[PDB]
Amino acid sequence: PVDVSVSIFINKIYGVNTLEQTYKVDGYIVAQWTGKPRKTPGDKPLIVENTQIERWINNGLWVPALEFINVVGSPDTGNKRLMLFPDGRVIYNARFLGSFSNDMDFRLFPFDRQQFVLELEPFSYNNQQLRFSDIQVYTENIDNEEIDEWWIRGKASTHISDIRYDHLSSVQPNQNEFSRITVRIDAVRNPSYYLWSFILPLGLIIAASWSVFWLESFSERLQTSFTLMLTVVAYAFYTSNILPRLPYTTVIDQMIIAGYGSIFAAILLIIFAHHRQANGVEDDLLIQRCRLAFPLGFLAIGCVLVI
Amino acid sequence: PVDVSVSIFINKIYGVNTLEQTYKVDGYIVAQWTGKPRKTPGDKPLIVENTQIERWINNGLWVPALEFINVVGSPDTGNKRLMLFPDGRVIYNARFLGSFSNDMDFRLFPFDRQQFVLELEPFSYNNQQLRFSDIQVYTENIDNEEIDEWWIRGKASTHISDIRYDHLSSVQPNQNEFSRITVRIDAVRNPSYYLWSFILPLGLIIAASWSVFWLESFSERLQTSFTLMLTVVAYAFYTSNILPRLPYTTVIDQMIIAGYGSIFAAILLIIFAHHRQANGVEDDLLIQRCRLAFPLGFLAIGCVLVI
Amino acid sequence: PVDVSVSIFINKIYGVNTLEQTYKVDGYIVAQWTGKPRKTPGDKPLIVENTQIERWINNGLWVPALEFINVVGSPDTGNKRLMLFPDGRVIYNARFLGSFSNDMDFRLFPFDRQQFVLELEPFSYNNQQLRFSDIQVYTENIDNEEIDEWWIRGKASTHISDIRYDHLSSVQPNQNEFSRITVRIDAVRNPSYYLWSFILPLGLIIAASWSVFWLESFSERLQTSFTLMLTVVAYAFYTSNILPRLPYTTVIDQMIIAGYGSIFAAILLIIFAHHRQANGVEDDLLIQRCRLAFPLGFLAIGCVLVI
Amino acid sequence: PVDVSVSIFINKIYGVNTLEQTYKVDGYIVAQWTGKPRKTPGDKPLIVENTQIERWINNGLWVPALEFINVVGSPDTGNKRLMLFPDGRVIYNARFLGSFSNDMDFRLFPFDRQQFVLELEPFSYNNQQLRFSDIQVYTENIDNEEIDEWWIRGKASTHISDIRYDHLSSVQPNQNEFSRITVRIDAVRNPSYYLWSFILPLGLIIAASWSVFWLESFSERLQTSFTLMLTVVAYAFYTSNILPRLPYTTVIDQMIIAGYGSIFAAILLIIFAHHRQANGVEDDLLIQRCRLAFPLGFLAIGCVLVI
Amino acid sequence: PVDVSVSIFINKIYGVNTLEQTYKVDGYIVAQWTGKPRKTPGDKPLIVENTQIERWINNGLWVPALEFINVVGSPDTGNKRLMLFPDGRVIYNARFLGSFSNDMDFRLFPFDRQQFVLELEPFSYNNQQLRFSDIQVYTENIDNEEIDEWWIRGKASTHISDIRYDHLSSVQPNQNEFSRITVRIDAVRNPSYYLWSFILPLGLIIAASWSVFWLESFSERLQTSFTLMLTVVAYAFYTSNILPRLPYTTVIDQMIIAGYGSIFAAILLIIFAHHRQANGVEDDLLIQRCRLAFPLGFLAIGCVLVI
Ligand code: NA
Ligand code: NA
Ligand code: NA
Ligand code: NA
Repeated sequence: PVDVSVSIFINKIYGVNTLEQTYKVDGYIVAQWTGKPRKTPGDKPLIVENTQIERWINNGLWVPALEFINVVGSPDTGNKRLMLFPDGRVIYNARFLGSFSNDMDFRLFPFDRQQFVLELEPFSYNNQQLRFSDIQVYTENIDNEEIDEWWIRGKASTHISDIRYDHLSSVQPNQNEFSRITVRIDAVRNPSYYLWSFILPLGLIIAASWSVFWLESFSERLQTSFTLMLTVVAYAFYTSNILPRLPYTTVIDQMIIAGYGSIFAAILLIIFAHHRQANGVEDDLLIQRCRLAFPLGFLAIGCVLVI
Repeated sequence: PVDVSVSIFINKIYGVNTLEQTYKVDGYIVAQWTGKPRKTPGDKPLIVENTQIERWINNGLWVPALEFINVVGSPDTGNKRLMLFPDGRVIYNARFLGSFSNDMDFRLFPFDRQQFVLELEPFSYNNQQLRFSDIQVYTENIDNEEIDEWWIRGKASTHISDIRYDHLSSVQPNQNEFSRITVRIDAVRNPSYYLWSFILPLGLIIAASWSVFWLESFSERLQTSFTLMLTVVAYAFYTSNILPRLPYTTVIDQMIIAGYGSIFAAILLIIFAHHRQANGVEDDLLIQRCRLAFPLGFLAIGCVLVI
Repeated sequence: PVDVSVSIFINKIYGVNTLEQTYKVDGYIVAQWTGKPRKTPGDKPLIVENTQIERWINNGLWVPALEFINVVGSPDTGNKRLMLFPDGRVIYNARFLGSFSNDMDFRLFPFDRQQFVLELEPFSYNNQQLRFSDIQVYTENIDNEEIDEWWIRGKASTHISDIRYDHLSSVQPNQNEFSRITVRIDAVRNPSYYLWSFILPLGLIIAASWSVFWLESFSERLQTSFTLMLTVVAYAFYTSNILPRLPYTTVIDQMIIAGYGSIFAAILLIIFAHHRQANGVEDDLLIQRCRLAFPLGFLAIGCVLVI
Repeated sequence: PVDVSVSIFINKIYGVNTLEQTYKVDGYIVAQWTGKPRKTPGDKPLIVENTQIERWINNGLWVPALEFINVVGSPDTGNKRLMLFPDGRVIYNARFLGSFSNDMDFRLFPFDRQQFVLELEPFSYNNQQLRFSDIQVYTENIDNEEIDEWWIRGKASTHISDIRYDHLSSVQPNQNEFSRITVRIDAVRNPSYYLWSFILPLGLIIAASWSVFWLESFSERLQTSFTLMLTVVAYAFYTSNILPRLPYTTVIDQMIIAGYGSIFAAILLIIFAHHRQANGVEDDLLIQRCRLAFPLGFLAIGCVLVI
Repeated sequence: PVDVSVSIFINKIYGVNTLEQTYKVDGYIVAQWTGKPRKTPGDKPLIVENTQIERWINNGLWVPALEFINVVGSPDTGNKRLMLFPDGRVIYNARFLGSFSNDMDFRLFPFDRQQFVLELEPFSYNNQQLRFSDIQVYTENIDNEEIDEWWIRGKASTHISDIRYDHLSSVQPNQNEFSRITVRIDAVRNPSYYLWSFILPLGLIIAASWSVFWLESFSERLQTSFTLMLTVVAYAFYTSNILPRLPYTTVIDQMIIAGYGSIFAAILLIIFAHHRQANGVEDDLLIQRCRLAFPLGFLAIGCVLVI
């Protein structure tokens, strides 16, 4: 086989699309293998820039096509390099930018722990014709974390495995196993803005909706509950415009549903309080002392739903 | 004719545009036919990478252009492969990404059952010069369904048919029939988020609008109805920003129209109740006992409109 | 001159941009002319696929450049074909997708009748060197109309005319007239969603704003009118997010302006009713019986503005 | 030097981006110069289509690169033409589409008067090697103005000037002056939709906020003022979604600020009216007769801010 | 080594993406080095336009690839120039447009001071084979500042440094140091629109929420506080649509949180005032005189949070 050493430099990770489960990765890829010796002009190694590699390819130089498995479409290739040492080894350097797909479980959204995966594999050559010797990912771009949306934690996990394709045994007797490189970069979301601007106003609004049982008349309680329901709808429409459009509920979504249920239960209990009188001579006083049990029940509901 | 075996690998299906009735499909396409034998260098088969296939094409190698019938514009072709076995058979491998168009009936939106169709056909060669032998679509990318917007159900349906073009008989005597491959991938929408965040708050809001007949004064009922109508407008504007912009009504749209009609009928009945008095000495009491018939009538309306 | 027969196939029409007055058309274009006879390899006609037409062009084969006059920018050309019959005639087949511009009067928006125009003309050759013999547009893609945003009505109108350019007489003595093909495809908008979700809630909201004169106190009428004005602003912001951003008013826009004027006139008449008393001893009763003339006046205003 | 006559045809002007201060222009550019005579095949002039001009360029034909100075990025070049007359003169025709940048003062937004500028200049050749003889811009596409967002007024102003670059004197002794063509196309915005849907509802809402001093109780005036402030916030959010995102205030922005100040001053004066009583025995009657001076003061403020 | 003088012209800076921490820069880049003398045709220097530089590159002319380090993806290269003087020196001129990445601290958003950085470096050649002699950035495009979103202050700071790569010592003994050019362009945001349309209505709304303690009844104070909370939610949703989507709080965000806390504290103090009575015979008068201490406490909170 042919041994290839891979070095991957990460410049930035951005553009996390939540519905598409994709994200953009910009950086360099370095590939280095060894072939038959050639006589470069002079003792110095010969460097081939962009748009001159194809001349060497047409002349007969061997170079493999290293695609990304999880990239969506084609990467945006910048400058590309091919440096030909006279002892025999060839170094390929290129710059890429593309949308890379992964699973990215977005449940528990403000406190996510999702890793970014770059999968690399030769497009054509199997384990018997092309092996990956080692990969050292240099994700050295680590900076201050308070201005970063994604907190890159730890170091990039690198692994080399063999991938066997079951359909390729129809045309190939024993050589259908491909060498693959997988890169794991674990990241944590910056939770400060969401916690300070979405979770806390939800708590204040839900306590405001708790505050309806301190009124003295049934009519005032009813119109107060309707205005509170309008407030919750307005805040739901406010948070829908900012939060990602993932196809399932997050903590903020369940908190909004909980506030909806709190207002509906408040309406039901105040109506049942008003009409518990036998002939209209009783007062709605015994059951309306749930002002110190409605928030405790809501806190129990929250403690159940968080855990 | 020339026999071509097609293998299609599906990597991901995403980007379902509802107004345009299109969707994105990313994956590989494998084509395999047989020609005259050639002497490859050595006993091993010769592999042609990207941007070297055109040299073989200009030299005289025959390769057909397999377009997608329902793709919109041009697919985003990634790496492409041409592997030339010495016994005679040629394997073409390429990666595509493009927007594929279909019918995609979006009535009954949260509980959709819509299939994704990939239609393939040679661009130039008819049934007498190019036949498709068989297709085996490997849509093996099946994962956990609770984090997927689209639930890919079952297995991909594959069929090979002959398509006859009526206009081509003006220039061709008897050979105007083209071979086509059609692929069906049935999917079901993930209904949990819509059911938990849109259907249930609609029910709570509609029950809140039912709650106006439990008030005691005509004026309070009127201002309560106006605040409720504002709530329904706010929630309609909330759901318009999230739901797709399809050109017809879904279940949520008819539920919003039903809430509009409920509030308008409530206004009409409370006004007619207030002025049913002959000289202002009667009380609005007989007709205002529709507090237990307005929701039953609405439930009958819902049972009629759902079925 | 040289005679060219054109066949245009329409696959889909979509992406109607209202502010830009453009729309996307995807389909095929077929051109067929006749030249000097050539000896194709064998008795069968020779077919030239994509990226091999340029070799024949450089070798000396004549082929004209048929641009679209009203396309914006460049069309997205898919696969292209050139089939060379041995008797002499050449058939050019290509697939296009681009944004085509037209007038598209969007007044009376829900009940529009706007035609989609494709204009075709040789880029270089005039009437004396290139004539269009006939065009038969095959817009055969006609389906069920209840799931289509645009109802394609009738058949495509085809016409061939000569276009004379006045500036080209400065360099050319008598040959400055170009042959042009114009295609008309008339379409009608699907009006069901707009009529059921925008026109009807406007009528319900305007009748609700009519309902303020049935109150009994001046203060209640004032706060009711202010809440109704907030409702109209909310619904205006709701319909602005969905309706197209054309630079002039549609029926919904004039209906919103009419509701604005209704609420303002209601405020003015209730204030003038309250202060028509000489010393505060009169009652606001004679002029407040406009509860059955304010909607009739609004209906007259609507009947005037619709016609 | 070499004389070049330029003819520019404007097809459409659209896509005015206000924050970026750019706009899209689609049309043709014609360039015509004269060189040494050549023997075309036959007496007829030889026409070079697209993708064959580069063959003539490589063979030795001289053609200059005419860039647009104010275009952003690269124009989207459609079909290009090169027609070679046998007497010696060469005509270059090409189609362009790109984003052109200008100043475009967007103060006084509904009644704007902004011109669209296309600047043209050779990329390489100075005044001593390439001169522009004359330009005649054919902006003949003039149509009915009631369906056009931008009213193209008058005729295109054309001027040819010499541009001297001060840095190029470091490498060039006396030849650093470049010939430039500047085109002015003055346009007026269509003000009907903004005036009918934004200015008039602002006036109605501001008169509604004027209407609070006709109430009889301090509490009713306070809650009415708070509901009016909510109405103004809602309308501000309504107009923010539609109006352009220019970095400074327009007439609508100052009108919204004026309404904000009107409601705040109303709150301050009603509170100061309620507590001007010495011991609560006086009535808030002398200062509350500003119902006919608050709108006059606002009209004076408007007359000052408009002029 | 080889000395290269760089001249960079800035045409416009726009498109500041806050979440991506990128921005667009359009302009020219001039590179000038010296090589072996060549015999140009005639005494005049020979100019190579676009799409003819590759012919000289294939023939053997040396030209380096100067990439931008911080550009995202590939720049949109317009026309490119190569002018070959006969004494030996070569001038390379090209036009670029791309998204350049930087840190761009967006804390204290309306009064930002952020610099735009362009980093330039040869793609292949180190300090021993390619040195940058000097750079003179001509950012001469300075205009009136009242219509500019970004106020370009001062002059562009230029610096040339050597960058040493630690990984390249594995293949290179002593030559792993690269020459880099860094350009600083400091800019100040235009703060007038934000200060006049966001900060001032926040102050008016917060003073309106201060105004609740001047009411006379506990119920009126409660419903007034709920309407005020709805107003704050509406204004929060209004400012979320316009302000950038940076992942942390700005001054407007903390002001909105402060208004939320003010309304919640007002609700808590009025409820505690109502129920401080021993048997309902006391009046809520001693603690309700915080009408002149609630705004002073808020002003102290603002003075603490601003500093
Ligand atoms: Na609202
Ligand atoms: Na919105
Ligand atoms: Na929006
Ligand atoms: Na209210």
